[PDB]
Amino acid sequence: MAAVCDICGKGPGFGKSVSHSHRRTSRRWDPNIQTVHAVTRPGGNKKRLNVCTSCIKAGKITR
Amino acid sequence: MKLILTADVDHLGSIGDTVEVKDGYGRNFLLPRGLAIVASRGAQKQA
RNA sequence: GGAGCUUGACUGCGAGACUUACAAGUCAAGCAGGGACGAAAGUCGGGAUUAGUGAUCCGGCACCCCCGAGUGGAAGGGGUG
RNA sequence: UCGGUACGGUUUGUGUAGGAUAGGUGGGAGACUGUGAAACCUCGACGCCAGUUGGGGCGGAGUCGUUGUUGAAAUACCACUCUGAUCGUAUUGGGCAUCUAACCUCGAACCCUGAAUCGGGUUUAGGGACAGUGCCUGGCGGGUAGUUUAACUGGGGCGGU
RNA sequence: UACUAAAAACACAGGUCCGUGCGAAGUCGCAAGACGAUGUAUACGGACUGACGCCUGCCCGGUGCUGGAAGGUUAAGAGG
RNA sequence: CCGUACCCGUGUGUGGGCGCCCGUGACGAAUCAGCGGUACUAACCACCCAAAACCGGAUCGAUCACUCCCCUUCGGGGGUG
RNA sequence: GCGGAGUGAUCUACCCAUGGCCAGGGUGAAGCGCGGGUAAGACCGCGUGGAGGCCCGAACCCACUUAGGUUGAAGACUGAGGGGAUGAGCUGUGGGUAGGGGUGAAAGGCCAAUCAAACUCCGUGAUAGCUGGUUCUCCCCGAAAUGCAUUUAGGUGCAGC
RNA sequence: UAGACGGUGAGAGCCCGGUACGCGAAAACCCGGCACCUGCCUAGUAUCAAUUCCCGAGUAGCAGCGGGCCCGUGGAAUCCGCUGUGAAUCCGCCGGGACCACCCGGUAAGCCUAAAUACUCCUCGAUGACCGAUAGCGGAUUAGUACCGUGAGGGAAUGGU
RNA sequence: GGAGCUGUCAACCGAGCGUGGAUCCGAGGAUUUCCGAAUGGGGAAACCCAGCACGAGUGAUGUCGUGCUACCCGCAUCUGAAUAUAUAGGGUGCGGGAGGGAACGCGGGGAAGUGAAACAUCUCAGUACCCGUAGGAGGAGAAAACAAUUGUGAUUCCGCAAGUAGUGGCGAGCGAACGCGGAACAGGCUAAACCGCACGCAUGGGUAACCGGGUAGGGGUUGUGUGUGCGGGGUUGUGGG
Repeated sequence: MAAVCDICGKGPGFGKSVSHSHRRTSRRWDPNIQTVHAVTRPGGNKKRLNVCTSCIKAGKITR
Repeated sequence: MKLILTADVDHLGSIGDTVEVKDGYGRNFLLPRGLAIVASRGAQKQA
């Protein structure tokens, strides 16, 4: 998604898309948001986390 | 990265030899099975 | 028009004036270096003259102890062409 | 599987020098007697009964430098051979896959919702490492957006400059 | 076409063509979510044409759009 | 307001009917021996679904050596096999 | 005119929900029965029927010609003749769609009396090489409308005066 | 200590309110004053080889795309974002404008932290070479009023016996 | 405080009070309808209609007076489904926020007209505007700072440095810091290490090598680690623990 990571407090980032003639217009950088299923512990109900990838690898880790 | 198994698997092997996981194949496959740990204080509780 | 031998189709300059809105343009005696041609005098800093070219910014290719962001370097810059 | 690259090995071309035709070779002028047996039909990446290098085995005691009449040829001891076929320990781009466990399901049933065709959880079936999405990216795009589209002039335009 | 144009324009019923296999394609939003439709190729979207009668000739070069692997070119990435 | 109504609810009294309640009636449930409908299922099969290595039967081009003959412009074209 | 944020569907365009309305005549479709015709059914004649984006024509809806209006009675109207009038009709209520957007049987028409992008507040006192305006007195001096260049020729920079 | 200012029938230190200066308070708020309550330390501070561990992680770095800096990606460091890949713990990392060696400064990926700083809806005190009813607030006068617009919004005029 | 007063346009009629201290002035309290975040539910804001619980009223409902009843997040507590774990949720009880105010602050998004004699980079401008969020101020702040050899030693703010170096379709323009002078001057707590208790998995099913520390016994004893919870410890660059 274009979303914002839950735990990481991560969010989008704005800026510019500078074509060759330097015509800069606004594109936004997004965090890499996947909708992982996060059990509390083995046996939980793994609800849903729009969480980034820098918080899939390390940081919070369930799935 | 070495880790600490619970059951012998054709990728990971025994419990405590040398682990060569594929970067995600653990927490999406192994850690639901309760057969693998992301090593934090496990290299000596393994002993 | 022809015949000889050559590279001045030079490096550093330049009094002076032509003209000029400014930019640009043009001539330039003569000064030195080191050359050509000539026995020498001298002439040669392109063609009988006037067109054949474009400013600036910006990159490029070489030479130079010019600078070199702690210092030695360097990249980058700088002058010259 | 195509095929890889580091590699732990059996280790590669009837062009001249011919018992002998081994990228270079070489701590040495056998790894002492201390090798995969010149006995048979010998028929293989060469296949050319010739092969220094040779496939299934040898009068269970000898292809020898120094019986080289050749680059010193006795290099399965130094080059642990270029190591062609690769023999398997790894890596590991692609080619194709099968699988499920991520992930996607307006496919199914149940639960607090019975106050519900939204939600969420659970089992369930299906896909399934695909799509989607993020960051990078080639293309394409009047679909929208900002803008350009000169002057002269005997009005302007056309022509020309 | 309020407020100078009522028309030969627009629409139409009819005809094709193109797309869509179904949380459709198309459209509105960035998305969810909607409409399309509680429809399902005899349906829906788009383009042209325009009851009906006789018919709709020639051209695939240009450009679309459609399907095609000898390839060349090929940008971030791999790479060194 | 007059006359006459209708509707929703409330309080007090009266009639009988019903029924809780002791009092009769409608039935109807228990574990145990027998047995059934065969519903259901540790095997398998009747029928038929479907697909496997592996032997394969027609498809062919824009595929590679064949060259069996064609003009060539150093390059291609027919057709089994 | 350009941008940001809003405000507007009480007019108008379309749509959604629920209601209302259309005098009066006329034409006579499908159908049904009858006399049938016809081996049969098609068809005719009858009766009944009551159909239509049917006909004429009031209300209602529009607005075709025309005269009048034109500092109107009226910022779009009036008189007479007009088209529609069971329909792709009119109309009521309530609601929905909003500005590069809506809606549009399409005219670039309507979106609150000026829509090829509404209106309002803000950037804002936009900006114009263009136009207009610039207010009291006298004394002295006193031009130019040429050159060159110019996206320049009604501007300007430099010179000239 | 009072000749500020304003009023009174004119131009008032001495008529009035006041001023100069002095008093001024229950309660409130607040300045602050002492005692109570709570908050520590029952030496390892020193010197010691340095035997060992730690000094803030998907973070720093590096590559990709941007932002930002005088620095317009240029050759650019420092810093910040998003995406990959992805570290160490002092003999580590960081900076010193690419980068490298030596030399210096500091130890990021925890947080907190008064002052000087700006500000004016509001009350008090004051002043003006500020305006004096077309001025000055849009608003002296029932003012954001009447009126205008559907709405957002616009928006006056009006003082003197 | 002391003689009038009954606010005013706007001055008219009333009818009253006041020297027992009135009007009047300051501070504190009570009352404080209805709407408005508006919050019981609804709503054309200022109105419609309720639940429970007290408390009136009628013969009896109807009626009346008072209080709570919104939502969300956080916490305490019972709870705990599909399904057992257990969460999701689900009651309960306290605590909180919400909305506004002229500006000033920080974080994020972020134009255009304009200028560039056109225009696109650039400007305009981080501007207007938009969103988030608090404060009496905010932010920043305590060196992973500058400096270049004599170094200074948190931040902030004012004057210069300076229209300077630079940077710019090197156009229009944009433009620091080094460094000095000043206002003021304040530094601290943490995490990491380890030591200590606790739960829960691993460990022992004990012989464990450890019981405040030294030898000898000594119960054979929980010695020993882990996922966290808490208590000390520690806070630094002359490196520090």
